[PDB]
Amino acid sequence: GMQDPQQQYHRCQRRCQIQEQSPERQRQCQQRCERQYKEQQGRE
Repeated sequence: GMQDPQQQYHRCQRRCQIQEQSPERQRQCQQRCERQYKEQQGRE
């Protein structure tokens, strides 16, 4: 249900690499992973 953190990290990047074709998408995925990553684990 909760799923492990390492799965979450791959999720933000997966979308990021697939849509990396467009520059704007890179910004949205980087922002999504940046915020999502912190939510996954604020520490480090």
